[PDB]
Amino acid sequence: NLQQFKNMIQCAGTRTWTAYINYGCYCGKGGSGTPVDKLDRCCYTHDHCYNQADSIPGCNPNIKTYSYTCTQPNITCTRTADACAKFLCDCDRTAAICFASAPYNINNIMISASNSCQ
Amino acid sequence: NLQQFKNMIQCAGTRTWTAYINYGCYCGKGGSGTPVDKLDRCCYTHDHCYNQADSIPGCNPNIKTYSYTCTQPNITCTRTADACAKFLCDCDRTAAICFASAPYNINNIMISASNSCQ
Amino acid sequence: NLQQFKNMIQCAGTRTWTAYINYGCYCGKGGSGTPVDKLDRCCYTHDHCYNQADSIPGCNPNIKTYSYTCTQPNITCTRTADACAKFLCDCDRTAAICFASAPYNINNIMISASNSCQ
Repeated sequence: NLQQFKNMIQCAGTRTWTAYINYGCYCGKGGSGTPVDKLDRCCYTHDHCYNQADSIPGCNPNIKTYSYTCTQPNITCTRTADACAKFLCDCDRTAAICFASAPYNINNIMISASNSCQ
Repeated sequence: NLQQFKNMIQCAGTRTWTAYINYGCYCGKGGSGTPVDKLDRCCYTHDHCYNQADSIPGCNPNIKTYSYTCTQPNITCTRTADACAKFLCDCDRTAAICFASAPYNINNIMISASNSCQ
Repeated sequence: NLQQFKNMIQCAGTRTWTAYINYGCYCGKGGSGTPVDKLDRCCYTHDHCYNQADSIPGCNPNIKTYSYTCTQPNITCTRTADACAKFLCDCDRTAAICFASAPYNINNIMISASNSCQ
């Protein structure tokens, strides 16, 4: 669930989800070219993870509500039996954590239409 | 199995399992508050891993014996078919390795009853 | 399969597959003793991964063709339904990445018959 992903982002990081709305070539809806940096790389992975989520029966990355807990700054995906829930929570936990450890290059905000994402 | 987690600890790390019995808010039985450091986080994760293991048919974190090998300092989980054995060996390997890479803040030994695990 | 692992290496790293053909105690066929360094550990792990892959029905590490994409330097395993394909692509992607982040100690090329791999 996207609303759970948004909360996981501020759980694990200092920056919120809005910070990543327009970053690099892959953070946001869509992606072209090669990821410009580690952060963009994070979004690249998460992006493929969601894509893959569809391959799971009754699994929609945006709809699916899973189980998780946040112990600022720790995220725990508690689902075991529900494979779709488990898979999806992992994608998001991965991204949130990746987003936090990665540096934020403001130099790479709004480069989408540049020769950077060709 | 717990005796296996113990050996994994000294396999991958320098410090033995006794070193962690009294660390931070989550190393050892129970756990409350925010983990104080990376090591305590390691214990926090491992702790939730065991809890998640119960959700596996015929799976008890303490008595379940799996297959693993130690080529000090390397740990290899051999189980593939046995989902419980596999899951558990992984929990432990994750922790044993995490413990090894994590710094040991002696300042964080015996703080469980302090305002830090509040 | 092996041709896909070879290409994954060039994808994720600077050095190609031939670079590791003769490295440490585990890179290349066989392997005995303690991995001498980070990179060697990589091969050690990957090697155990291929071994474990045989425990999957209709799964041969060298023959199995999986689905993956490379966006230098990024690798994505796209398999979800095909457990064997998925497992194997992971082994390789893991190795390719481990190989790229690990330092290359030319001092550890051709030491297989020395006292170091005992």
